[PDB]
Amino acid sequence: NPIHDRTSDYHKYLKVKQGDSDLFKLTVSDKRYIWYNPDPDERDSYECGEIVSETSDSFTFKTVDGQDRQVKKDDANQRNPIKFDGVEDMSELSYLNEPAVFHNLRVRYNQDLIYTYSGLFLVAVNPFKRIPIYTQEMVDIFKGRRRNEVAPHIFAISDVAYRSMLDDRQNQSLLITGESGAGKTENTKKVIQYLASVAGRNQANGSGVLEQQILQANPILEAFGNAKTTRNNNSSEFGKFIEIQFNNAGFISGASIQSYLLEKSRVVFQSETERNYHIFYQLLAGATAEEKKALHLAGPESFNYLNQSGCVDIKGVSDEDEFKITRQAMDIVGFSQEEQMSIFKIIAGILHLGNIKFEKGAGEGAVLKDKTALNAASTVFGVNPSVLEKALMEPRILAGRDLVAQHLNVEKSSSSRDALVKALYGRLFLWLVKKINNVLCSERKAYFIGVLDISGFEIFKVNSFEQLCINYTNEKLQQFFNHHMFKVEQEEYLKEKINWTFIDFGLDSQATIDLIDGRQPPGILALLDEQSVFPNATDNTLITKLHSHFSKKNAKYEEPRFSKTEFGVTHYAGQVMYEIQDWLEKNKDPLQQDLELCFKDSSDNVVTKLFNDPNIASRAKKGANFITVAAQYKEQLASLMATLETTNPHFVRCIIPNNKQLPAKLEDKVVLDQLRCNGVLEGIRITRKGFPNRIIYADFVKRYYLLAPNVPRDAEDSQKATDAVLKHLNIDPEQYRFGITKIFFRAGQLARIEEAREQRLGSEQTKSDYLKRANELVQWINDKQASLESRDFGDSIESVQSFMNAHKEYKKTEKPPKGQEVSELEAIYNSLQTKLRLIKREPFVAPAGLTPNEIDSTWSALEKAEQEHAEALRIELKRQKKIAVLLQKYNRILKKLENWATTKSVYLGSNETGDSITAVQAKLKNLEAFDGECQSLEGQSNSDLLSILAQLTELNYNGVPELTERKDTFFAQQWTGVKSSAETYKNTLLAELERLQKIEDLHHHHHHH
Amino acid sequence: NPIHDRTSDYHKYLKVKQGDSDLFKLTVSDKRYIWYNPDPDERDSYECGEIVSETSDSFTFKTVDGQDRQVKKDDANQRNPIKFDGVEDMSELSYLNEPAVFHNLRVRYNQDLIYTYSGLFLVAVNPFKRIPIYTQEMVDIFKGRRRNEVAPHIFAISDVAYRSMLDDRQNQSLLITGESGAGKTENTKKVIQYLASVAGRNQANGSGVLEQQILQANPILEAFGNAKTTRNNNSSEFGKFIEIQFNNAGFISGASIQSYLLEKSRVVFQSETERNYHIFYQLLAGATAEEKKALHLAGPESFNYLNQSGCVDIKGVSDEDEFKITRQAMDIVGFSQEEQMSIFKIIAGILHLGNIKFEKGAGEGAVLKDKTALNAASTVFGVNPSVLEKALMEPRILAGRDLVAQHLNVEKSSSSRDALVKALYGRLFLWLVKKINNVLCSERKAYFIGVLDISGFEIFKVNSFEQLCINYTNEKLQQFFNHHMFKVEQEEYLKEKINWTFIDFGLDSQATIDLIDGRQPPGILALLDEQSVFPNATDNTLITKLHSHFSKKNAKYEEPRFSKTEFGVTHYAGQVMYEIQDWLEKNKDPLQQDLELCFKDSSDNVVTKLFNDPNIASRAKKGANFITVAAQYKEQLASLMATLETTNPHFVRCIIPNNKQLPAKLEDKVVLDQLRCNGVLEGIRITRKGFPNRIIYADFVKRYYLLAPNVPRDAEDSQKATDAVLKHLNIDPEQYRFGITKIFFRAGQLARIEEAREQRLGSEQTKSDYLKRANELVQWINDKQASLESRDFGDSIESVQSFMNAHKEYKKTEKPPKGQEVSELEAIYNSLQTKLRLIKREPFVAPAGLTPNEIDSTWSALEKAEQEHAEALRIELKRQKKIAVLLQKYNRILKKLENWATTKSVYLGSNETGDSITAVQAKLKNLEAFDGECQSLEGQSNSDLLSILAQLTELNYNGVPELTERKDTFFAQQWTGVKSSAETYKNTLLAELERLQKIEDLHHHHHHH
Ligand SMILES: Nc1ncnc2c1ncn2[C@@H]1O[C@H](COP(=O)(O)OP(=O)(O)O)[C@@H](O)[C@H]1O
Ligand SMILES: [Mg+2]
Ligand SMILES: [Mg+2]
Repeated sequence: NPIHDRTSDYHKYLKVKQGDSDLFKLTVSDKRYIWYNPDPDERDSYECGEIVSETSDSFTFKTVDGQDRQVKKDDANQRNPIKFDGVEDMSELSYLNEPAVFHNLRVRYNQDLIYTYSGLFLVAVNPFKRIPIYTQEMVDIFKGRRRNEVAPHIFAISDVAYRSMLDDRQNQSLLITGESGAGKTENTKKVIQYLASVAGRNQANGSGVLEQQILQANPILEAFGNAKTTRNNNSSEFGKFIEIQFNNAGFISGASIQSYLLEKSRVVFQSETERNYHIFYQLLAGATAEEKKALHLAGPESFNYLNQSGCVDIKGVSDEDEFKITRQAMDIVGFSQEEQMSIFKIIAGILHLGNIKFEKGAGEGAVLKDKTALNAASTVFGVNPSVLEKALMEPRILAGRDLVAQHLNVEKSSSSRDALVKALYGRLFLWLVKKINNVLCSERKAYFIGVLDISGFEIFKVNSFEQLCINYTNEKLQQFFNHHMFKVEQEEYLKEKINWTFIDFGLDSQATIDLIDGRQPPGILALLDEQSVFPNATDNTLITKLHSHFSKKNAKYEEPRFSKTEFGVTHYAGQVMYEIQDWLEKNKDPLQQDLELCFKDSSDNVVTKLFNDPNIASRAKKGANFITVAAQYKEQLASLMATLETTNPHFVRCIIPNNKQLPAKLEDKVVLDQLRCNGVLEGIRITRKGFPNRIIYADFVKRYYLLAPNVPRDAEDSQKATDAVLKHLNIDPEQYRFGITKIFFRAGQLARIEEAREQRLGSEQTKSDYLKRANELVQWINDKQASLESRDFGDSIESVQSFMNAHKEYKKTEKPPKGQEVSELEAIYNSLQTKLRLIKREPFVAPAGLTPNEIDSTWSALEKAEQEHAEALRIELKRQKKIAVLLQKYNRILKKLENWATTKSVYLGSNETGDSITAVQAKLKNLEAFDGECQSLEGQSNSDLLSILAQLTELNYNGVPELTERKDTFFAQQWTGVKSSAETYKNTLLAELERLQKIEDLHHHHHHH
Repeated sequence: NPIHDRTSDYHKYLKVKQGDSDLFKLTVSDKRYIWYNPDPDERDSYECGEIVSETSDSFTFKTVDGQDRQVKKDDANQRNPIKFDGVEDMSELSYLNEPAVFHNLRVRYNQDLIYTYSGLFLVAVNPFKRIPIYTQEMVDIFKGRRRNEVAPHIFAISDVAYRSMLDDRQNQSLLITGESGAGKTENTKKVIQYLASVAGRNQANGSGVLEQQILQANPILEAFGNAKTTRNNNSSEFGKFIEIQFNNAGFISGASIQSYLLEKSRVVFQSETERNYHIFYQLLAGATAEEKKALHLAGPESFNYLNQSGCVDIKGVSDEDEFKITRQAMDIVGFSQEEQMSIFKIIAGILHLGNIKFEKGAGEGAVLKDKTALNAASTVFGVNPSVLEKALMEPRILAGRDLVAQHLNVEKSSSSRDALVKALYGRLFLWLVKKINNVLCSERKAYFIGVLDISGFEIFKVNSFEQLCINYTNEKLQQFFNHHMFKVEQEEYLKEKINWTFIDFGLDSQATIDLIDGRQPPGILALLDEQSVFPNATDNTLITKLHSHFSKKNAKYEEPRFSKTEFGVTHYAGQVMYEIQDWLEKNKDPLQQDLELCFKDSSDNVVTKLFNDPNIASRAKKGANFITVAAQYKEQLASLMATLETTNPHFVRCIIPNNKQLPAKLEDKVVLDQLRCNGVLEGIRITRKGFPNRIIYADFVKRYYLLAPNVPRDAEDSQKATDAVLKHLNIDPEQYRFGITKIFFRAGQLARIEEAREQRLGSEQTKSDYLKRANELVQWINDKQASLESRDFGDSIESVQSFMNAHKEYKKTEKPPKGQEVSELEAIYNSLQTKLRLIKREPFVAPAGLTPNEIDSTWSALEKAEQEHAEALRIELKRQKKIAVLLQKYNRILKKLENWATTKSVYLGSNETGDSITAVQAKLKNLEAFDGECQSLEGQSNSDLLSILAQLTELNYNGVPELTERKDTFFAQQWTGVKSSAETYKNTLLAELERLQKIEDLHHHHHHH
């Protein structure tokens, strides 16, 4: 059950990658967008702009670029809310418009999700690269699962088809259409792969080989009906309706194949760059030396029918390999070696017949001055070259009741040949289908599931008769789908008992169908049949009859105002201009009776059977002039339609992402056009009209319960819980209906409800972010103010200035950003308060100080603290400076006395030279001039030192102590040391005067002696 | 014998479309053309023109309009004469020009002849289409044949080399070089195909196993070493040297292989349009569903290494078919099933590593959010995703002396991963190779022929290190060639005994070689090895070092003025600018050691060998250091040149016809360039120096005998005959040299001679056209004259007048033409004489009658007959109308008479009022007045007419008798009528009177009564 496991490959390749979260907080954006085209030029180009504002009935938006535009709500293409991105079914989109539909497709495509539903439709966009979603594991995941129980997938459509066959005992059909290269044939194989798998009986020697034969039939038909073209390297050049037959118990019992419009013209002509049918290249490449010589085979390089396109290989294909694969298929299906060799002989013959050169000769008739080709053809075909040569250039025409030989010229003889080839090829292809059916088809069958694999409407620059046939066929399928849609859609409205009925519908295709295949009056196909049987008549006598029958007489017809070879009918997908050129002959598909007679006698089993069995060599039977081509097709389609009408249909629409076969390249012009012609968009325009969104009450409540007062997500009465929400959101009661199991919504209503939920959660996310930002801001202010209220500033002149320098910094750098925030939060606050006003919710009541008013006051306070901090600094610089002048003075005074305490230390400590009372004592008159100055130099200095100290003290200068000490230490030291020194100078210089008074009088005692 | 049978395949596919008459019938034109540049713009584009008239200094030629340009005879490029077109060997051309060499190559390529010789070279142009020349029948044609015995072919070179081996007991080598997609690999396959046919042990017990393997090794290497590029869908991204080993007897006994410069960068990156190596695509496409969910495989575009170019497929190739072929081939060679899954797991891992997405981490380093890839990679590789995650993002460096892990920024995280991938790829390839060599190689080999499949000189927009390795290699090889060419050239002159000395021309091949691999002084590689091991050395540091070592010094080196990151070296093929970016990293080729450890401990058998076996994981350790990539290469090239110099070599040059991989489009610009670089044009420049053209004597005479008087096609003495032709044509004996077996000529000489053969044949033809036109002319002139001289111009005016108008027409229609012819045959005769003088032979002398001078006279005579003719006509019309007037006069006369007689015949037939003798005899007088005039008319008239008859007889009017009779009748018819008739009237009047006067007489008797 990998269905439930985000890691399984089923989730990896078939489910939209989610962020694995169910709760909330997943939506961080809730804006409303609108899809618009910048330049009204490119209608398919789209941009989405944010809805700026809206009026009573008209939005106004901001183009992704700049300028604003306005549109009336009526034409507005609103973008669906993000939850709708990637929905598995377009029907789940609330806003149902073209760019919306395309957007969802893009979203899924960029994730490699290629299958998506759209109502009854399974849309499948070609990925142009292999994606691993077709493994056996994937197959097993889809068994018995229901359409809405698993992701979109070709396998899901197949299983539902199968279960319905069983559970309803009714036939089913898978109608797969779309452009060339869109992926029809690949999905068609997948459908059959799935069926062979879940309903094929195992072994038992012969019961399980059947499943092998069915699957192997396609390889065969593909080789002969497929070719490389500018649009597809493996283009299908024929319609195909496979029918898988089942028995009562539900097991595969057989299958039959139906072929349509095989483009035979490709066998003789290829547009540059294309290739002929695959077998041609497969044979010339895979053949063996014997086979090559026996068939006179050469190389592509040497065959007209194979060497005019300048292309003989295909990207990634080995024609050698293919041949073997094709041979193997024929083996399993039961083709005998005889038959195969006969088949490859015809392919060989056709090649040679194209190498027959018809030159002009004497008589301006037609000659064949060479036989190589002719002989080679004849040899493999099994017919004498003489008759063939005759039947080619001189066919025997019947003039009355007697036949006489004619002589075609060159170009008329060439065509005759071209027609034998086209005839030979068409009949061989039919033989194969017939042969295959003989082995696989069971005459009696309980039920069957058919798969129609054919192109949708074709509209080239030149549309011929082949084009009218296919567009006619799609007119019928489209009508068949319109009838089924309105059927299945009405049964939905009854099941749920919703009283609603359509009144629009989409103008039927009946009128156009008739303009083409009408009886009375005669349609385009009737006339062409009439105009192609009346003797002398050409293309120009045909269109003329058409103009006169329809121009200005039928609304679906048109006679071009600038051409007389074309005419146009208005099909579902738009008007197509058909070129009348060659229609008469195309509807006649002519082959010389002589050529039939010739090959009618071929010695080959298969060849002779191609010209003898009327069920293959001729059309129906009128009783004179066999049914025409157009008449034959009309009959086949009539048959196909009658079969489909006895089945329960399933529609798969294939889309090509671009015209360059590129992966990862979804182009809007290309996609949108396809969606405007395949019915997908017409389908949405129709259902959009009623109640397109249907949700099962419980699922509704599980998601929107929180929009109503007290309902639980798992409310026990879902229907009543749903009414609660609808009422509370005051939704317009006309916008919905209470179905039996689901709640119905008109277009846009669901989106509006989903927007409400986004607005809600957005409302709370904003509320949340604001609180976080409001706090982070208040906090920042509280912290800065704290810092600014401090008064440290430290203590020097450079210290305070570094703080003044910081404050200038925080005002230029930090303040501004914090200021923006204040006014930005106020903006947010008011927006939220207003948003909450609508949204029908309680007003916002913020915490203590997170109101825009309180944040304003809180900010005014920080501004007031910023100033007081500023004033505090200037005043502290004043002080700090004063302190520096007083400190300088102090230091100076001491640096003074200190120096004097050394200068005068050289005075006291420095004596004289000479003993007596002249050079000794008669000098100490200076000492009295000394201690007279060093008694004032103290009384004046210490007086200043103190006066300075008191001041510093008055400036609460915490540094006074160490000052007063350095001072006190000085005086009680250096100063006294030298102050006392003056003793050993006044006492020692009066002591040596003892020996100048005592030893002085020994020479004074001579005046007595 | 296919060789001599103008209807066999050999002659249809390998021989120019010849003829069967060596006699005289193939050279109708004798005009000498020249090769010029229509627009001086393109140097390699040419146009041929006619030679006006040379001078004893230069030429003069007419373009393809009337732009007669003149060119220095010593500069001109003459076009060889038709006989040289298609020669199997370029050296047989006389005029050796570039446009001349190209023309020959083109004449042959246009007939699908892709092989041509040029000296020792075998030139092979890619045909881009299949040509039936490689079948076993073709193979058989070459056994024991000499290069000159059969047509040019890759098979001839192969056999010659194989004979030389067995004959000389000497090893051989075939060197195949050329641009990408030139066809090097295809021809290498042929050489081997062929060697297996002539030397493979037929097919004994298990003998036909070795060769079965030697062949199977290719699919293997090509699967891992080839890829689709803009130039080749199967480009070999590596060079190789195959060695086919044979025993004593010539039996193949083994094979060895060697790879060179495998471009590892491709595994992680590819340009728009290109693909990664083939296996990546083969695996994803050919893996069985189990293998797919064992290696975690997915589609091509799901892998980064595979979805960056936009291309995932190849024309005509099926990656699943190829994968099967690769596996199948691996079995034949020996890879056990185990090994094979090991190889695919590594290929798978590399792919997975590519998806590991690194992204900006929580900080600045890198982190890995999604672990899917990483885990997948680890799973197949067999390693702990735990350590793998660390080794990639947090590698342990050895900073200091410890192991301090790191954290690389997202950018450097991816590089390391890109480094691991490349290391992983290079080692696997190198491993596959050794494994193949284990099975095929044998140390006991009697001899060997080695085939070198490698690219030629590369010169791209941006050239890097790899380009240098390749251009250096081609420097050696081109020097190896020149040594072998000099050696062989003197051999031809010595034998044959011609005294001639050539130069050695190799004086700068060493100059370029040394500038690159030089040691002292150090060459670019020496400075890169050094710089590569200098701390902090950067790319811009190496470019600067390179500049101060060679810029403005070594004449082969060059410093661009604009680019700072580029530098240029002059190679053999031209200046090559090399970008320095990344060289230091390339030469070092690092790989985080932690990433070595993580894998060293791999659980996988193969992975282990790749990281543990030093023979694979390492370049080679000198112990003290490792060998740089440059050194490693240097030694491998050395080993190769070593082997190649122990062999007799054969050189093949592949050329690509254009840059669009299309057939039938040989383009001058493209081809010439290659011829100019691969050494072919050079060789021709040198070969042009001595004596290029050398013809066998008897062969020369057999063709140019007619040039020398009386020399027979045969001659017992071919030399004397040759001389008699050279002397007679007067030729400078410095322009040739008598060899012993053949005669040698200098460039341009054999052509001049052939131009003389042309001119004689032309003369002879002119001389024939002349007579055919002269004889016809005179025979015509002669007849008009005999015509004009006739004088029978009929009889009335009309007759003569018609001849006058006929003479008028003649002079305006039939004459002018014959006039020019007269004067044009003169010019032809004059010119013819001038020419006959230069060819050196007898002057022309026309038969009696024919010749300008005699023709003039014959025409003068006609011019006279014309004038005498007109005069005769003039004088005859005079006589004719002169006769007309007389004829009129004559008739008028007879008319009067007739109409008169008729009137006087009525009168003579009635007598109604003659009743009176008076009225009657009076009426008889009127009858006498009648006989009066009737007489004077019968006389005058007959006299007039008679005078007219005499006048006519003077004009020789032969119609006289016829006129007379007419006359003599009247006067015996009508005239004698009236005359007699007159009497009837008279004989009645006479009577009615006579028989009345009788009454009147007897009645007159009334006189009495
Ligand atoms: N589902 C797919 N997965 C991979 N390739 C696809 C798928 N569908 C289509 N393609 C590609 O488109 C090509 C055309 O598809 P096809 O079915 O042939 O187109 P149609 O049938 O409409 O003409 C394929 O052959 C293939 O290359
Ligand atoms: Mg199809
Ligand atoms: Mg190659």
